[PDB]
Amino acid sequence: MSARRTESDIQGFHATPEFGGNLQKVLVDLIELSLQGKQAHWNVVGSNFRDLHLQLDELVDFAREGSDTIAERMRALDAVPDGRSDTVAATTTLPEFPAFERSTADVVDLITTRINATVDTIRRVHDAVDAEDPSTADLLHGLIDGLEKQAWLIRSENRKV
Amino acid sequence: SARRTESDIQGFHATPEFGGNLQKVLVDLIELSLQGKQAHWNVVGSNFRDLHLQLDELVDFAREGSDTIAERMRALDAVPDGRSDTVAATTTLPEFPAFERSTADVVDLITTRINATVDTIRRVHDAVDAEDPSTADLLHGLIDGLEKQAWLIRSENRKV
Amino acid sequence: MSARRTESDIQGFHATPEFGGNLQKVLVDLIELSLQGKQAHWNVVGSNFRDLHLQLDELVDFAREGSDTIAERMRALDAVPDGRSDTVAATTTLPEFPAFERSTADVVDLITTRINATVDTIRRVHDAVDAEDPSTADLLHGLIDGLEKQAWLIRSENRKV
Amino acid sequence: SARRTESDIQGFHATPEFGGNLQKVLVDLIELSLQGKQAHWNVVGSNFRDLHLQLDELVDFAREGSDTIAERMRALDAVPDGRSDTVAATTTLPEFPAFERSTADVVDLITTRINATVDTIRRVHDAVDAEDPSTADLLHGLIDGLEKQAWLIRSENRKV
Amino acid sequence: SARRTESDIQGFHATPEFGGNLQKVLVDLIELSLQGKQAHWNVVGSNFRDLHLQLDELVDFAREGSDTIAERMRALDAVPDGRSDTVAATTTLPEFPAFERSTADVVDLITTRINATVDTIRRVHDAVDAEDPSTADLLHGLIDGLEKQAWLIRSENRKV
Amino acid sequence: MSARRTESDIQGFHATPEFGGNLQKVLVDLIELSLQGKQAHWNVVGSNFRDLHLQLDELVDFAREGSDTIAERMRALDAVPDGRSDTVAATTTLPEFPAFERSTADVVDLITTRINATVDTIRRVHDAVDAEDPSTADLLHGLIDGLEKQAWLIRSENRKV
Amino acid sequence: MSARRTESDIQGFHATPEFGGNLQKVLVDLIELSLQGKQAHWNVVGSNFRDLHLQLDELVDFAREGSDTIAERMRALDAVPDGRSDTVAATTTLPEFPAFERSTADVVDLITTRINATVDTIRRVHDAVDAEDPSTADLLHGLIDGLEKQAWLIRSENRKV
Amino acid sequence: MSARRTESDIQGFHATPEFGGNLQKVLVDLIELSLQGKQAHWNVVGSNFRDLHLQLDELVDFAREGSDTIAERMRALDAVPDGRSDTVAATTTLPEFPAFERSTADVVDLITTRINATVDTIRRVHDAVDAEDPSTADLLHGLIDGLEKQAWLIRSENRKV
Amino acid sequence: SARRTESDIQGFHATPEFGGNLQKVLVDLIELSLQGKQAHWNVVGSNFRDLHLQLDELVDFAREGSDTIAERMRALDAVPDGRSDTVAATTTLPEFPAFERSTADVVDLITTRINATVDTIRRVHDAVDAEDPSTADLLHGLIDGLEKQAWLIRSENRKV
Amino acid sequence: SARRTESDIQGFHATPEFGGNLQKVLVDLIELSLQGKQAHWNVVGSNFRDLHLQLDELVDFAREGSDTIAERMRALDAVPDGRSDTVAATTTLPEFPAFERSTADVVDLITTRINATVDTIRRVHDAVDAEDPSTADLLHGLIDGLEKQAWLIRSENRKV
Amino acid sequence: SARRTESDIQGFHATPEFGGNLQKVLVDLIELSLQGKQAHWNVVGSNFRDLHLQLDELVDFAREGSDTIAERMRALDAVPDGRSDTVAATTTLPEFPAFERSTADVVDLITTRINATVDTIRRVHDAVDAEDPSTADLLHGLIDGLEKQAWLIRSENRKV
Amino acid sequence: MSARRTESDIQGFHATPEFGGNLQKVLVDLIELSLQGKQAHWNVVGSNFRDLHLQLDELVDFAREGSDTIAERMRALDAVPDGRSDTVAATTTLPEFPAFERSTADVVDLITTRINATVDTIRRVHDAVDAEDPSTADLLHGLIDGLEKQAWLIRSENRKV
Ligand SMILES: [Cl-]
Ligand SMILES: [Cl-]
Ligand SMILES: [Cl-]
Ligand SMILES: [Cl-]
Ligand SMILES: [Fe+2]
Ligand SMILES: [Fe+2]
Ligand SMILES: [Fe+2]
Ligand SMILES: [Fe+2]
Ligand SMILES: [Fe+2]
Ligand SMILES: [Fe+2]
Ligand SMILES: [Fe+2]
Ligand SMILES: [Fe+2]
Ligand SMILES: [Fe+2]
Ligand SMILES: [Fe+2]
Ligand SMILES: [Fe+2]
Ligand SMILES: [Fe+3]
Ligand SMILES: [Fe+3]
Ligand SMILES: [Fe+3]
Ligand SMILES: [Fe+3]
Ligand SMILES: [Fe+3]
Ligand SMILES: [Fe+3]
Ligand SMILES: [Fe+3]
Ligand SMILES: [Fe+3]
Ligand SMILES: [Fe+3]
Ligand SMILES: [Fe+3]
Ligand SMILES: [Fe+3]
Ligand SMILES: [Fe+3]
Ligand SMILES: [Mg+2]
Ligand SMILES: [Mg+2]
Ligand SMILES: [Mg+2]
Ligand SMILES: [Mg+2]
Repeated sequence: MSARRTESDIQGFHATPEFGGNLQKVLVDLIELSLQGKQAHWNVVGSNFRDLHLQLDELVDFAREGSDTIAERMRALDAVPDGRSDTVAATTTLPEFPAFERSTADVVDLITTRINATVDTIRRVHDAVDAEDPSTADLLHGLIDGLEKQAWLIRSENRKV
Repeated sequence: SARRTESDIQGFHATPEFGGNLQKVLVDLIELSLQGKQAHWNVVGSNFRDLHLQLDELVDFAREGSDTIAERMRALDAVPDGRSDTVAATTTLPEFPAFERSTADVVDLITTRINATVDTIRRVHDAVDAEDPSTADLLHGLIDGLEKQAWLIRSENRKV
Repeated sequence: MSARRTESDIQGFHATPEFGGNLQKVLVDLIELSLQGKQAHWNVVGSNFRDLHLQLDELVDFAREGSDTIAERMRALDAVPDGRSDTVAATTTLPEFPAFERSTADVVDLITTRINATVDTIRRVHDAVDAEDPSTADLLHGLIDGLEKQAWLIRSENRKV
Repeated sequence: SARRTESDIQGFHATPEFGGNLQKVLVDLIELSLQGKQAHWNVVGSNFRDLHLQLDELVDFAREGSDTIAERMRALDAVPDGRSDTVAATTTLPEFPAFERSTADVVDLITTRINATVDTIRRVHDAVDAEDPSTADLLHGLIDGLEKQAWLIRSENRKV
Repeated sequence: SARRTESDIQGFHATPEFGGNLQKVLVDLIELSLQGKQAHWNVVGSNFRDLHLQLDELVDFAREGSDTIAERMRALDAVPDGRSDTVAATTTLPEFPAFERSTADVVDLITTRINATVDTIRRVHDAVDAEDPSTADLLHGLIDGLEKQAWLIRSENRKV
Repeated sequence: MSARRTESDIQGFHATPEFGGNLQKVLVDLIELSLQGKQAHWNVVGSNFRDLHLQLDELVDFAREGSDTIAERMRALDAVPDGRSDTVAATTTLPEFPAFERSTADVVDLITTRINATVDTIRRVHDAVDAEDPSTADLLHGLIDGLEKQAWLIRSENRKV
Repeated sequence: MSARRTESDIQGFHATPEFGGNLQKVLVDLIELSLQGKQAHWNVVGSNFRDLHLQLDELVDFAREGSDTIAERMRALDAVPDGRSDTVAATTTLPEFPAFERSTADVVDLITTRINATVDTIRRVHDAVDAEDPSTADLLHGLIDGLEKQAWLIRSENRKV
Repeated sequence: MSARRTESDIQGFHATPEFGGNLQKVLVDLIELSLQGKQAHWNVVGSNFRDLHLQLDELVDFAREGSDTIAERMRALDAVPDGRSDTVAATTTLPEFPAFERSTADVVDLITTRINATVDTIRRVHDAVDAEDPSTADLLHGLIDGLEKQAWLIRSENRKV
Repeated sequence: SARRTESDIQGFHATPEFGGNLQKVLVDLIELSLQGKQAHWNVVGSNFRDLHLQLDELVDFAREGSDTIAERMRALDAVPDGRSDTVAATTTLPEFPAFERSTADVVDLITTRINATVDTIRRVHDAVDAEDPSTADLLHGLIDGLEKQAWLIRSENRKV
Repeated sequence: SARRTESDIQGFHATPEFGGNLQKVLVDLIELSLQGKQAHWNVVGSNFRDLHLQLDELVDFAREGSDTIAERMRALDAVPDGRSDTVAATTTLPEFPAFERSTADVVDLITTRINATVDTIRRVHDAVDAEDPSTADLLHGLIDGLEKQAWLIRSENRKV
Repeated sequence: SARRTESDIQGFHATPEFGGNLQKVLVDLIELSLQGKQAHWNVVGSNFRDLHLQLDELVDFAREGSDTIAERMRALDAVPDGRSDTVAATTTLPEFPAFERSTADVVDLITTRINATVDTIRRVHDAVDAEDPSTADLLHGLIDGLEKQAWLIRSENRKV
Repeated sequence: MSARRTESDIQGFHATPEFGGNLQKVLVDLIELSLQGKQAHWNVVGSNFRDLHLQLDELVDFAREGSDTIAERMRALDAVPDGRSDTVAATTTLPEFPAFERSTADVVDLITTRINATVDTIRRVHDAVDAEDPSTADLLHGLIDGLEKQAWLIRSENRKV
């Protein structure tokens, strides 16, 4: 038992209220993006429908895994996520997705904007998150990388060169 | 030759009432999935792991359910609305509470909200079936799957 | 603004005693079919042994999945299944499978008859089940379809010209 | 004690009218698969690849469907006929044109062919359902899957 | 040159006593599977899900086991009897009770049923081993797997 | 320094009308074989039903993969396949499959004959195809090999002693 | 404090020459069975061809896995296997498989006899093997079990009523 | 060869003795945690046994992959791990796991404490590791994230709310 | 005994001309794969996703192709050279341009470069076949696969 | 009815001697796995990769082995102790050295330590078999697997 | 209308000379597999594991090959003979030596055995190709795969 | 819409020309390494050929995935990769791989050097990349970690202790 600690209770790392708040911000925008992505997935029509229909689902898959990652990271650090519809609608920074069928060209522009809004939130909280807990900042890097890839894969459709 | 002569054969299109009925089912499935994840993350206490896991299975089912309904709407020329504001403003499910909740409370809460979701589907069933029996089969799969989830979750709290 | 319900306790659909009894009838015949299917699977000998040996196992798989589906549907609807050996033996409508080895030709006829009997139970309770709960009748349709396919695949061995 | 004592119990036999109704579904599903492959090979132009791929998924679904219907016929002791001459002579689908066809034309052509196939299933539905509800459920699966394919394909040409 | 020259070489035949010993194992394995499913459906209460799941794993093991024993009988030209009437009439397992049962009760009941099944295998072991060591190895696999299941289930009720 | 070609447009290999017609002949017989294979698969009854039922589906799988290979090879070489039902019926060299149920023994003989006919078409066009395009003849070799294996696996049911 | 052994060289279990010879006897019969199994698999014709064709390949798979197990067990215990064609032919106890095509019925009887012979070798050496090394006898039990199952699945074709 | 280096030997990044020491600290606590996790996995009894039994194995899987990651990172950086039992026992910071059967409630508290001790070690060395080699700090972030998730999944069992 | 008596049986070795012919194929396959990735990354515009995806499939095929040829060279005692300087200095493919390129331009560019690669293989085919028919079969697989890729890519730009 | 009447049928429980014998096997398997990983990480020199890989396969086998034994102890009401202090203080294996070691030295070292582990199992075998033949079968699997590992590792150092 | 009207159309029959040519390939492929396993078991020394593993891949390939050839014979109504006595009596491969052999010796021995097997295939190639080009393609696959194995194995002994 | 942004176009993060240049440097060395790895894979001969042959392919797999990661990260950040053969040859920092067959000992030393050169490039640009975009630095950490592991796995072959 030469280097063994003799403490009965050893407590875990606990997130500050600011840290908890910062992850909550990322969480709602990821959930909103997932909901908007599905709306777009269902209602997109027109030229190159199928590619967009499929890509939007991949976006949703990524944003859903992201939300679970962030929420469970909060839980791990003794913070409490709120992913409820009312909270998401009232607190998301994403511009509202429009109703009804939308052209593929419209959907490309709309969804690129909403991905970029989500990335902006993560980028905005990054430094404060990193200063408190570098391990969580690494989860943010995964999200930034994955989402910016989605934006490129989606926006390239509308690029005229 | 029995070949038809038309160059533009149109498909079955749903009435506004039918589309509205599927929209009702859609928002409650989306709401259930969001509440399911909330519960999944925030449940604590005796038998946490089983409940944490079962709730993810519920969410998986409700998400594929929502996709099925929304895409059935699209197939029949209806237009789904699964946006957060719409879901919040039009869902019939009792609001799930914020914060950590005990496994026993989560069992009771989620069972109620699953039953609320099944109730929506059962309420619209006959009107859906009358117009399009094929869509009612999709509703049957939902009723079956969700009622199975209700049983698997609620049994935790049963007395004898 | 809000369409949210306000009850703290919302109850699930509860099957009538009659409905429960009807599903119980299906259950015992499916279990009996599974047990007879294995008996036949072990004890068949003669011309085209292997095919029947293999097909019988597929029948047993389907009947076992079937019994679990029915029993769990009962549980979902607050009914209580009884799949115990004594109950199955005492209440199954299937003719007893004979003892010892049986020829491929005999097993074909015997098992086809027992599938037909199992399906007849499902068809007999169908309308009463459908009237109370259309979602359960759909599970019955899957059973009817899957079992009648098994009957075709098995019986065709003995069909001539 | 509840055991039935007859040595041979007969199964459910389809009437010949039922058999003929499923035969109508079968030939159109087969025709659709053959037309689907024709389109899959010969489609050219803007968004070729998506169409090429989606057409194969349609064919996969129609082939599984024709197997399902033919085997259901056999299960009920009806006898299917999926031979080329019969399919050509009795299909209700408009003929697919020869040669390379643009993606836009293929979209419209195949949507029409799918809609014709669904129409056949919808036309026989009630007579099939009246004799055998379990078979009608298979028809529901086909209606659901084909109408989904129609939506996935036609959306390419939709202007909003 | 070392080749045997007889046209038919006979295989190893089990004595009827050996066959009867394996028959004893078979009925108890089948009874256990049927009781296992009964418990799996009807268990309710604290830690429902773990028990529900573990009971299915037990049933899987007992079903594979009964197949192994019945097929070993056939390999040695014995003839198994796994029919409902025979199983009910000849199983050594205490009857499983009807109705919903609490998780605590199910734990104790099933542990007893597993232990009865293992006892049968242990009881016939030496007579089986004396005639055919290869069959005794299958019995060892069953003893090992069932006693593992007994430990996994009973641990739920263990107070320390 | 550099071996780079400087043309901005380099054309692909274009099949002659004769070559296209030869592959078209293969195509229709493969599709016809697939259709007859399914007919036999559904409608075979009698001794050893299951084996033939199963083997026929493997034949259909191979013939379907075959037809796609040939049709796509045509497309690659700027030829245009015709796999429509009317064309297949009007131009196939296979004897018509008879209607209604057929015995296992009859199905064995019938299907073996139709595979033999399909292979004969491929063998008949082989040398002309090989002369123009050796790479396409290799695809023909795969078809010949795979189909003659199917013929062996099917026909051996009826071969005595 | 410490129960650690202090030898720098600890030797493994070394089989006696007799033990090695006993496993060699098993080995040659397993290889011979594999070779005869393939011969039968290629050359069987007649009623229920496909089932026997398929089952024979499963037998060959088991016998091949068996020969590798035995040969490697020999190697583990510092014995040296001989699986060369000349040795197998010169020392196998199996009756020779006859040449050319054989009927399904004949193949059933022939192969059953050869499995019985293979198992008899294993049963003959069993007690001597078990006495020296119980762990090796367990591998023998797996072989006996798996081969006698093959014999049942094959022979049952010819068993009447 | 315009930007090509012309050096025969190009050496890799080598860890300082301090860095090597820091990774060694993480290594022994990960190994100790794996050994304690297995002890808990085997000996846990009581209410919710199965969930805990299963979760503890997932913990062990993660801690074992972690130890291999750390040890091989050491090797990559020309450092030498010591994962031997004596070294692990003499140098681990984890409180000793108690002997005998332990209740699920006890195991939850015990294992949460030991996970937290392991995380503390990683958190303690993090800044020094990051200052020398950011790529290795990222491996530490994976470990922190994964272990703190395990702690949350385990400790939630004992939480009374 | 028909057993051969030699202790050192040597294998087939390729002529310098043969090795040089396979080297020609090798550099064009490597170049195609590098250009394929360049296009995959830098393509933009209408139907980006389909082209992005198809180009990766082309690259996959060309990379396995290059490995096949280089390893066939090794089997026959030839020595491949797939180094960047060698590929750049000896490839027959027109250089792929830098920077972003439209999907329409990428279709035309990549089709030309696939055709250039096929041309190399077709040019060396007869000399390869004359020496070693087994290697010509590998060439046939390449011609078939690449010409399929050309068709799948170029069809995007087709008019009617 | 042959049904047993007992409500509480107990399972087979091991003697203290038996539990102690399995404990002996357990600590040597755990020690072998720790030494296996040490060797896996620290081996260098000629044929490094093969040895690195084989040692992981050894570790995999020893870890599943330790779990099998410890869980067999639990099934029979024995209590394993796999803690680091216990393993270090009670293992019979010669200590594996620290630091980098050549492949040739690693081969010799690991072979010795595998043989030490097999020796433990062989030493306790008869006493285990006498009490519980089913557990001896688990020991046979261990002896077989580890002796296979010894052969695969040691053959590297063999002379002719 | 283009339908042939004969009731039985005969398939392609191999001449007996063709059959005998494939028989030559078959026995050498079988001999190679048996020698491959002999080597796989008995190889010892430096780089044991790589050789042990590579020899099994060779055996896998040769076994698939012998099946391919024997089944091609059957497809064309030739009748294979793969019996031990026939293989020993008619194989052209030099006998594999008894006992343990060093990795260096095994490398050289097996390379020779592979080269002998390839020589047989190359020797019959033109006669096989003249009668049936499709069979020659199978021979090409064998030549390609075996010569790859020869390169992978012999490279171990190559000094540069 | 309480926190919702009301902007039509929200732009993504764009890499500076320096950042783009820095990723381009990493890209060419990863591509060069993949090409050299394959050259080595094909042409390596001598003692322990197979292990090296196999390890070199794993290296190539990793370097190819790396190049795609870097290139697509550039695309995501509105930078434009150049992976063309001429560019790679003219701008790589890796010493040229020699022609012809090379001994396993030679290949080990050669490839270790070239991996180390590639790692050096990534390490050289790391701080500038991290300062501008921490999410991209994390991708570099993956590359450093993965490549240094390959170097250790390859170089250990030549280590004499
Ligand atoms: Cl679980
Ligand atoms: Cl089968
Ligand atoms: Cl796609
Ligand atoms: Cl390897
Ligand atoms: Fe960082
Ligand atoms: Fe209905
Ligand atoms: Fe229905
Ligand atoms: Fe349904
Ligand atoms: Fe060829
Ligand atoms: Fe080929
Ligand atoms: Fe044993
Ligand atoms: Fe065993
Ligand atoms: Fe990371
Ligand atoms: Fe050729
Ligand atoms: Fe024993
Ligand atoms: Fe989760
Ligand atoms: Fe969807
Ligand atoms: Fe269940
Ligand atoms: Fe079918
Ligand atoms: Fe079975
Ligand atoms: Fe296709
Ligand atoms: Fe082996
Ligand atoms: Fe490792
Ligand atoms: Fe390679
Ligand atoms: Fe375990
Ligand atoms: Fe075969
Ligand atoms: Fe990519
Ligand atoms: Mg597209
Ligand atoms: Mg639980
Ligand atoms: Mg059969
Ligand atoms: Mg090696």
